Amino acid sequence: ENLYFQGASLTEIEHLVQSVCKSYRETCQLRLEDLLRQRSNIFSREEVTGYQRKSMWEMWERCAHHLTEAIQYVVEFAKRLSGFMELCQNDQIVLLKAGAMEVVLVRMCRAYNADNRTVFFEGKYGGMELFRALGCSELISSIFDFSHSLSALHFSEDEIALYTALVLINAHRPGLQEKRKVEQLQYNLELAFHHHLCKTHRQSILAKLPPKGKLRSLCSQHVERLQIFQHLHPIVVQAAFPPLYKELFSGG
Amino acid sequence: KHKILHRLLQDS
Ligand SMILES: CC(=O)N1Cc2cc(S(C)(=O)=O)ccc2[C@@H]1C(=O)Nc1ccc(C(O)(C(F)(F)F)C(F)(F)F)cc1
Ligand code: NA
Repeated sequence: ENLYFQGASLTEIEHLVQSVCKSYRETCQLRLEDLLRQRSNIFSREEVTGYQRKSMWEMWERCAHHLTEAIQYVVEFAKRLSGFMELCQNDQIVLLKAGAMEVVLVRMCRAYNADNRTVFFEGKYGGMELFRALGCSELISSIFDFSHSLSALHFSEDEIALYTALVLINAHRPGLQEKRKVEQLQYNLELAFHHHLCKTHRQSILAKLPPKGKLRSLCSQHVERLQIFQHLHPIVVQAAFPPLYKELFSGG
Repeated sequence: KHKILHRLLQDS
């Protein structure tokens, strides 16, 4: 079914590095240079007040739409990753349901400016106060703290590519039917990531990567806050939340 | 009962 479901040679691992980085480049959503250039475009006090005056439901709908757009690029990244399309449909869906949001949270560090603690949102950069109408300040604070931590690593785009491929191809996800196939693909992607780090004298970032429990806790908090919002505005979720968002986070 | 994932996966 795929070369990377068995033992891969050093030459095949070098091919895997190139292939992952290419798949990431073609699905990164926004170019890094385009995000860095826009750092000087910052929401004014008046604009921040405008976002804070939005209703909780309108802010939740807007943020769910933006997360769904980011998730669609991650689905395409997964489809282009060596071996992913050769997994059975059950497993492709298990990996995407568990890992798409984790990949989005990692990619988000590219849009976060640690100099002023702001994130790109709807054309400009804003602090966590921009999202106060959501009524989930712990979750926003946790996401900003996470982005701040990854921003201190100074990830290159190729490092984000290799790291997010591994975030997705995780053989420990519950529900996997072909667990051994996923383990071998994960082993080869782990060699590709570690080979690239070795070659670029960046192996010191491995001990600094966040624990898997950290990405899990953020995803769990997101689902918990969505459940709370859904109890308050069930018809908003039913009528105006994106279908893909509901499939991933509310079971339909 | 939203099932967009299988559609995105199957679309080539
Ligand atoms: C159009 C827009 O606004 N984009 C394009 C784009 C692309 C990248 S990229 C992968 O190309 O780097 C990164 C960020 C963004 C930014 C965006 O979507 N920002 C955003 C979205 C949601 C949330 C939160 O839902 C919360 F709650 F803060 F609103 C949360 F929780 F995720 F943080 C935050 C920031
Ligand atoms: Na950053």
